Amino acid sequence: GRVIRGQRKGAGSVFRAHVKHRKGAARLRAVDFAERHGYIKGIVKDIIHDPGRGAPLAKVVFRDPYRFKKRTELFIAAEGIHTGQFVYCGKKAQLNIGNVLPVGTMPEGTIVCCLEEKPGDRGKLARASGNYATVISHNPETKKTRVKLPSGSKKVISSANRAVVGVVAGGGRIDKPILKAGRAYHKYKAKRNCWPRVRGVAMNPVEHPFGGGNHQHIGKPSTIRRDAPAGRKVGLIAARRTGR
Amino acid sequence: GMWRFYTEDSPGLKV
RNA sequence: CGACUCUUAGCGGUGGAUCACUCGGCUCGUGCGUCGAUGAAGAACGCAGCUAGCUGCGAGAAUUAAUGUGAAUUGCAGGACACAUUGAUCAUCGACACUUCGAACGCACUUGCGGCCCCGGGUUCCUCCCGGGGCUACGCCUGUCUGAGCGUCGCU
RNA sequence: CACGAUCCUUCUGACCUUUUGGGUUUUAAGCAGGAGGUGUCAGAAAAGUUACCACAGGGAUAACUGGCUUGUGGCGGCCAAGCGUUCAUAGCGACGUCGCUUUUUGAUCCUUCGAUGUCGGCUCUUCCUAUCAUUGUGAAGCAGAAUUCACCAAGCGUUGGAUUGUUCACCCACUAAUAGGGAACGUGAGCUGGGUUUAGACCGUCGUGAGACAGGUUAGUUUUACCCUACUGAUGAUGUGUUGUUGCCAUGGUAAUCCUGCUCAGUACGAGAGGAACCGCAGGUUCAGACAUUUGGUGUAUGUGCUUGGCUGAGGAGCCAAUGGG
RNA sequence: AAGCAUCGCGAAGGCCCGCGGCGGGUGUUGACGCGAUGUGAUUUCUGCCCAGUGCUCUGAAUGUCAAAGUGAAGAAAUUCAAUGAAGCGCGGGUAAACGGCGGGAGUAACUAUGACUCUCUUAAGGUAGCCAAAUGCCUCGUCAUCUAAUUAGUGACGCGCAUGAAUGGAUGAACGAGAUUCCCACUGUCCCUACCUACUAUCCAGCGAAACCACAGCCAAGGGAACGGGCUUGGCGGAAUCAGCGGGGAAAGAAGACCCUGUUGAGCUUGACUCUAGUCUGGCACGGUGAAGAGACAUGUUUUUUCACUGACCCGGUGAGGCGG
RNA sequence: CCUCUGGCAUGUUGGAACAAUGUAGGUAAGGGAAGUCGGCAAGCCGGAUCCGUAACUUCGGGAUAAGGAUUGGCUCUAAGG
RNA sequence: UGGAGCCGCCGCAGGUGCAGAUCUUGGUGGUAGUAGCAAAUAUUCAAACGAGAACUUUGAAGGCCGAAGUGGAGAAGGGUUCCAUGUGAACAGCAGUUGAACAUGGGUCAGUCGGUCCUGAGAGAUGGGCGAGCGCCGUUCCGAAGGGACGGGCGAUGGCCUC
RNA sequence: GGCCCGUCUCGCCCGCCGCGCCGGGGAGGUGGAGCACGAGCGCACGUGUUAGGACCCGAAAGAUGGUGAACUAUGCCUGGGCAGGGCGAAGCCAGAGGAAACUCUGGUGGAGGUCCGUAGCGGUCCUGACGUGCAAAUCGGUCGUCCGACCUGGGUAUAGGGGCGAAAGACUAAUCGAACCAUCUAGUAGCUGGUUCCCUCCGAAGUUUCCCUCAGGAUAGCUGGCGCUCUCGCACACGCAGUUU
RNA sequence: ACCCACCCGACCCGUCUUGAAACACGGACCAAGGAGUCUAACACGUGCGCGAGUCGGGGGCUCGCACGAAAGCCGCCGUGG
RNA sequence: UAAGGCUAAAUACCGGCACGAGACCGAUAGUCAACAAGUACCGUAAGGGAAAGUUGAAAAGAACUUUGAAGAGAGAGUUCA
RNA sequence: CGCGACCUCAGAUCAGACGUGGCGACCCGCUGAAUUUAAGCAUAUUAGUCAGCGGAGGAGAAGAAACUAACCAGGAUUCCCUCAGUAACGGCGAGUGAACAGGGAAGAGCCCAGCGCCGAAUCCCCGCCCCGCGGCGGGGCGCGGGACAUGUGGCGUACGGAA
Ligand SMILES: [Mg+2]
Ligand SMILES: [Mg+2]
Ligand SMILES: [Mg+2]
Ligand SMILES: [Mg+2]
Ligand SMILES: [Mg+2]
Ligand SMILES: [Mg+2]
Ligand SMILES: [Mg+2]
Ligand SMILES: [Mg+2]
Ligand SMILES: [Mg+2]
Ligand SMILES: [Mg+2]
Ligand SMILES: [Mg+2]
Ligand SMILES: [Mg+2]
Ligand SMILES: [Mg+2]
Ligand SMILES: [Mg+2]
Ligand SMILES: [Mg+2]
Ligand SMILES: [Mg+2]
Ligand SMILES: [Mg+2]
Ligand SMILES: [Mg+2]
Ligand SMILES: [Mg+2]
Ligand SMILES: [Mg+2]
Ligand SMILES: [Mg+2]
Ligand SMILES: [Mg+2]
Ligand SMILES: [Mg+2]
Ligand SMILES: [Mg+2]
Ligand SMILES: [Mg+2]
Ligand SMILES: [Mg+2]
Ligand SMILES: [Mg+2]
Ligand SMILES: [Mg+2]
Ligand SMILES: [Mg+2]
Ligand SMILES: [Mg+2]
Ligand SMILES: [Mg+2]
Ligand SMILES: [Mg+2]
Ligand SMILES: [Mg+2]
Ligand SMILES: [Mg+2]
Ligand SMILES: [Mg+2]
Ligand SMILES: [Mg+2]
Ligand SMILES: [Mg+2]
Ligand SMILES: [Mg+2]
Ligand SMILES: [Mg+2]
Ligand SMILES: [Mg+2]
Ligand SMILES: [Mg+2]
Ligand SMILES: [Mg+2]
Ligand SMILES: [Mg+2]
Ligand SMILES: [Mg+2]
Ligand SMILES: [Mg+2]
Ligand SMILES: [Mg+2]
Ligand SMILES: [Mg+2]
Ligand SMILES: [Mg+2]
Ligand SMILES: [Mg+2]
Ligand SMILES: [Mg+2]
Ligand SMILES: [Mg+2]
Ligand SMILES: [Mg+2]
Ligand SMILES: [Mg+2]
Ligand SMILES: [Mg+2]
Ligand SMILES: [Mg+2]
Ligand SMILES: [Mg+2]
Ligand SMILES: [Mg+2]
Ligand SMILES: [Mg+2]
Ligand SMILES: [Mg+2]
Ligand SMILES: [Mg+2]
Ligand SMILES: [Mg+2]
Ligand SMILES: [Mg+2]
Ligand SMILES: [Mg+2]
Ligand SMILES: [Mg+2]
Ligand SMILES: [Mg+2]
Ligand SMILES: [Mg+2]
Ligand SMILES: [Mg+2]
Ligand SMILES: [Mg+2]
Ligand SMILES: [Mg+2]
Ligand SMILES: [Mg+2]
Ligand SMILES: [Mg+2]
Ligand SMILES: [Mg+2]
Ligand SMILES: [Mg+2]
Ligand SMILES: [Mg+2]
Ligand SMILES: [Mg+2]
Ligand SMILES: [Mg+2]
Ligand SMILES: [Mg+2]
Ligand SMILES: [Mg+2]
Ligand SMILES: [Mg+2]
Ligand SMILES: [Mg+2]
Ligand SMILES: [Mg+2]
Ligand SMILES: [Mg+2]
Ligand SMILES: [Mg+2]
Ligand SMILES: [Mg+2]
Ligand SMILES: [Mg+2]
Ligand SMILES: [Mg+2]
Ligand SMILES: [Mg+2]
Ligand SMILES: [Mg+2]
Ligand SMILES: [Mg+2]
Ligand SMILES: [Mg+2]
Repeated sequence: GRVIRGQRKGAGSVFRAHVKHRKGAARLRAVDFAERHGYIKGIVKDIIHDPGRGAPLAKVVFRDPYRFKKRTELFIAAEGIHTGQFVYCGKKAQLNIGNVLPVGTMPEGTIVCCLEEKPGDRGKLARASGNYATVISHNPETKKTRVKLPSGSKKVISSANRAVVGVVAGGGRIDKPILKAGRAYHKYKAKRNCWPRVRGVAMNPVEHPFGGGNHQHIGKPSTIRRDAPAGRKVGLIAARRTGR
Repeated sequence: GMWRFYTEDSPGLKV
């Protein structure tokens, strides 16, 4: 019968992200002669809170090296950053915390965050709240490097691509219980319309494959193909193993 | 015309 | 017989059938076969001595001019006119005119903001200020001017 | 009796026809006979569910009532083998048999599907008798007491509660007795809505599932009378010349009920245990018809005090607070 | 709903929109995230079953498997051959995936039950718990308790028609316009009704509707489409009205929601029949350069394998700001 | 709940009665849920001060638990800047 | 009665005959002078006007709303309902001397109160892309997307070409 | 009996520019909507049967293209709103005890999807009023909540097999298990209902076989109408029967 | 034919139905409207014309059509059916 | 003789302008519309969508008297009525 | 590091033109159902039909054979009669369904590219004069611009054409 919640999310409208009070996209600096060859220094003017983001950001002010002009950036704050700190960045950047250098330079066992997945992308992996990647090992020829992400996957990467040293700030956020529904409500009110979530079993059988029945049961296996048309693809999508 | 009975009243109900 | 009720008739009411009319339709046929940036169709707002509606018209607004016609128009006024005079009234319509939206065109739809040329007050080009006029849509064609390119060459 | 049309397919058959401007050869199409099947067998290619439901209709068809029927249920005879210490028949009654009843349930499908409101309870009237009690009596295996059996008989009665939606059931208690039934399984414009029997939900079982369940659970709108009649009361009506009076009475209706105590009497009767009755007297129950002297209830005589908050400057006199409160 | 627990996804990605786009939402995001499910605070637990249906993992070792391409004979349409992707099959994993979780016999020096033993059988055979519960047919189960009396309530029992573990089991303070049961108090709920007040109803002035209506309107019985206002046979019948009343008009209402028929439908479902967006795979096309080599056939051809390259094509960044020599 | 400022004419009419049924309010002897499916409905309770407070509990609660006492008027006293 | 057209015969032609269709449109009954004009405590006395007063107005008294108002001002919506004078046909479910009715006239004055300007969520042209197509997508993305400014120079005119 | 065309069976002869896998006949069966001295064509009227809106009125549906979020659902932007009490969380102070650890006592403090309770928001029970209403869902009392997943104005977003849904198949302008508006559309109906003047004559059937047939058709039967061919009461009859012999 | 009396007879129509006065449905009353049509195709019957033919269309020739969008005629008279 | 192009005529015509006619309809008919009709009115909007003709030849449309607050009457008069 | 050709591309309120919307009976191009019929239904049918979008004209479209035929042959298109409810299609069911010939209405035929020849022999726009001017045209005259050899004009196009 109906289009199920899930399918409607793609259309946007009501399920678009709430983004008025968000401070900006949380990127690294753009590459340039300075970053590519030496190091550009910039100070941390303030640390901020960004709605719908666990991590804190940092307003970091550089000087544009072509026009007399003080550019500014929004880094994801590595934990241990403070205001009135200097943040150095580039190839000849030193290996301390809050210091974006190319993964290639930094040694094995180096902890990083806001890691560029591709060179020049301005910081894509491991940038949540208490998260970090680890540089495993370099392959000098091929100019490539191996990195262990937060998920536990070990991804290969161009030595060129950069990442900030140290973990992300605002760690352990998920340790505190929420307790109140309201405290959940307020969390997702800063993000998007995704919260008080009705179980498919409760729904009639027009608004969910699991719906209907004189008992709240599923009635078909809750695992499912991922060669599955959007509508059925519900429950445990291509679940390799399902249990505890 | 006059209202008479509600829709779910169905006056002479003999199920 | 008394009142009431019923029936029938007379007259009267209620109601608007029937009949009789018909500046309306419906159908068939004939001829022509024409809209619009030179601003259409449509919409809006206006316009009469007294006029609300319909119709008619556009700030020249129940119409101007012209031509034909030849004494009205008429609900009441008032008037005109010498109806032996371009001359009332109608008709025709070739000249003139035609508010604002609208393809809708300076940009916006508040009826709001503008730019650029010329003119009058205002100055004595002092720019202001006010008023008036004329331009200021997109697309595309032919040409025109100014240009761009480590596009292809030449001469220096 | 042991079997199958069109269309399609397949095979077989002839020096066969056509395969299109002509000719050769493949191919295809024809013609004629078999075979491949339609068992819903004169021959569609086809799974559920709906309580979220809809439409056209149907009393050609169910779920009430009411009809017929009466198997089944209930009630009642005949016969008499037995029981009854003895004795078929006081009271019973086998094996058989004949009936009635429509307060059981079935059969049935006549009536109603442009709808006859679907269980119970409450309330109220009336009718029946197949009589529990009470009146009058016949019987006994009736000494008395208690008693069953039968007759006239439906006048009068036939209750209060615990559980349950219940009908039904059971138990407590009282009683004279706690008999049984009918009236559209009396009675929803009388109520109620606890239950069945929409929609929400829960559980179990069943179903892959949607969903199902005379399986359990909880939540869930009960409309209209002012018409006619009926009944209740209320004015009136024709007659008698008019009016009043005091009256008669046709017809309708109708009412009383049952119990206890005392006495008879510890008497009859009885071995005793136990244990009556008639006439009297004193009272009570249920019902009926009145009434307010008394007791009680009401009370806005807004009667008279008392009191809260406020308001007429205060006193006094009052008012307001949907009847200020008492 | 927090809490718990699963699942997918490292971005040319997961999930999803869109008729289409170098389209879009999540995403101003990056696993302490986004997406998809279940269960439902805490406490305490969460047994066994991978046989079935799902999901998933691997894959020349391999059954089948299409179009193209390759060979074959044929005059050609062609037929035949080999070749062979996903998917099925084959083989593992998975139950906080859908779900599922037994039946006989005999046995203890009174009897009874049966610790014990014997079989037959499954993928195991219901573990911990819990119970005649909102789940128990029989059923008003039995025993206790609560009452003078209890198909009710509570506590036990368990044989459980048909309880049971995130289809969550067992618990549980606080809370609940939630479902029951009893007690205290309180009461017109009742015995059993009464009186009082206001607004109505009532009568008048003024004003003034509607539904409904074949004709109408007293009964008994009869017969009748098997319950009559009318018909038959009886009883009977007296103008015009008022306030009431709910017996009857099988009163009004709405072309029965029930039930059945119709070759009438819709909503939903799936192992119905027929399709389809999407998705997965294979072919041809845009599609190039060089290197190496390798088989297969033949005595050059085809198949190409792997490794580079960059010029198409794609992606990212930037105010295209220092690129390679 | 009563009042001033300000605002109204009792909500589309009046009059006369004071029957039954109603709608909305009250009160009831003795009993006290015997009523009913069921305490439905109404009634009890209620404010403050002072005492006093159980089971159970996630130790927070439960809790206004429950159960008691007092409360006016007047005339003083003491204590707080 | 009515006041202008109409008929017989022979042929032809039809939108040719009504009691029903819960028929269609219009009209009228009985019901019926009936149901009814019962939510939110409340009225009374005098005078005035007037044909006429339960209801208008004035005065007096008694009442209510009781500053979370039945008071005083706005928003949206209405659109002349505002104010005055006059009318008593209709309407205002009795009445009316009254009214938001009807008929005549009147009435809204801003540099400062608001629109107007800004951006918000969003909407939406161009470039580009898609699209059989009306178009759609898209809003910074596959753009040669700035027409402005200062200072200098050179030219031209307009001016006591001085400045 | 005969003839023609198909078809079979059997048989014996003819023909010539081309003698042949040529052509032509015969006899006897058997298929044909055939011939056997023609009856059609045109026009008109009637009845019947169809195809069409098709006697009239009637669905539930289906499709195409548009209008709506002024109600309500949810997101976003910007504004506004929420007496008086109770309980008394962390933090802090003092004092007392403790040898230390720290503990007690009295305060202060004002936490909370905390309690009562107004406005606001809601809508439990009376199964109260009303039920041709004040009202196409209102009124009274009684209730739930009242600093938060709180209430609310304006703006803006999402549109019909679509939206939105703390999930009731709820809501989407009194409409929702698929909105409204117009068209396709006079949709189809084996089923309800209706179907208009007079007289005259005749006058049925509910059975047959077949049918996705059993509320319907087909086919026989039963009816009517039109006729024709003959017959003879015109002293001059053959045939037939719901009999009997 | 208007009214009234009396005796006898006599239930309300329409409709589906085996069966309706029905406790079956539709119907308060009156007016006007209101449902077997037209086209095509077939069939049989009947009337008329011609008859191994028949035919008329379609076209053409004759008029501005008053009556005419008729009527008449055509080696088209028969391409053709 | 394809992969390029132009071309009058007979043919179509429920819109338009301007005419003509009818075995049509005759105000519940005929167009929704004989009339101030796509009007009034309704709906947020798409959209829906009415009713409604007739004095008489001529206004000669009732001067005047009188009752009444008036509406309404009674006489008088106009008209063939 | 200039200046100059061209090529490809920009910008102009540059000079002068055109297109945009409406109407929609008829016409051309797409798009395209489902009621419905089949007594069910899915192919079929309804139907290349309604709705949707686009573009016209007084008509449009079509049109001068890559045609019919198989004859002793006809000879663009369109229209009417006929072919014909035929050949054919089709759960070969329901249903659908043309064409050629024949007779009429009308009647009309042509032009390029190419291949070639001819001093680009051609075109557009400027500017001055004479006429003409309410459908911007003729004639003349300008070392006045441009278009054009990446091809303009005359001859010529299958019926043959050129010399
Ligand atoms: Mg649900
Ligand atoms: Mg589904
Ligand atoms: Mg299951
Ligand atoms: Mg050939
Ligand atoms: Mg259900
Ligand atoms: Mg059921
Ligand atoms: Mg129905
Ligand atoms: Mg029956
Ligand atoms: Mg029965
Ligand atoms: Mg014996
Ligand atoms: Mg009844
Ligand atoms: Mg007896
Ligand atoms: Mg009963
Ligand atoms: Mg009754
Ligand atoms: Mg009732
Ligand atoms: Mg109930
Ligand atoms: Mg239910
Ligand atoms: Mg009354
Ligand atoms: Mg005093
Ligand atoms: Mg799970
Ligand atoms: Mg488990
Ligand atoms: Mg498995
Ligand atoms: Mg166990
Ligand atoms: Mg009890
Ligand atoms: Mg128990
Ligand atoms: Mg289980
Ligand atoms: Mg379970
Ligand atoms: Mg009757
Ligand atoms: Mg009654
Ligand atoms: Mg009824
Ligand atoms: Mg019906
Ligand atoms: Mg059938
Ligand atoms: Mg269906
Ligand atoms: Mg549907
Ligand atoms: Mg299948
Ligand atoms: Mg009052
Ligand atoms: Mg009053
Ligand atoms: Mg009022
Ligand atoms: Mg009492
Ligand atoms: Mg009782
Ligand atoms: Mg009781
Ligand atoms: Mg209560
Ligand atoms: Mg407690
Ligand atoms: Mg006349
Ligand atoms: Mg006619
Ligand atoms: Mg009639
Ligand atoms: Mg009255
Ligand atoms: Mg008050
Ligand atoms: Mg005011
Ligand atoms: Mg106010
Ligand atoms: Mg006023
Ligand atoms: Mg009035
Ligand atoms: Mg026939
Ligand atoms: Mg017909
Ligand atoms: Mg219809
Ligand atoms: Mg369909
Ligand atoms: Mg109620
Ligand atoms: Mg009532
Ligand atoms: Mg009222
Ligand atoms: Mg449901
Ligand atoms: Mg019809
Ligand atoms: Mg049938
Ligand atoms: Mg029938
Ligand atoms: Mg009848
Ligand atoms: Mg009957
Ligand atoms: Mg019927
Ligand atoms: Mg009726
Ligand atoms: Mg008629
Ligand atoms: Mg004939
Ligand atoms: Mg052409
Ligand atoms: Mg009319
Ligand atoms: Mg009329
Ligand atoms: Mg009309
Ligand atoms: Mg008339
Ligand atoms: Mg009329
Ligand atoms: Mg008239
Ligand atoms: Mg008339
Ligand atoms: Mg006359
Ligand atoms: Mg155009
Ligand atoms: Mg069909
Ligand atoms: Mg059918
Ligand atoms: Mg069908
Ligand atoms: Mg077709
Ligand atoms: Mg169309
Ligand atoms: Mg043309
Ligand atoms: Mg050509
Ligand atoms: Mg031809
Ligand atoms: Mg023919
Ligand atoms: Mg076709
Ligand atoms: Mg040339």
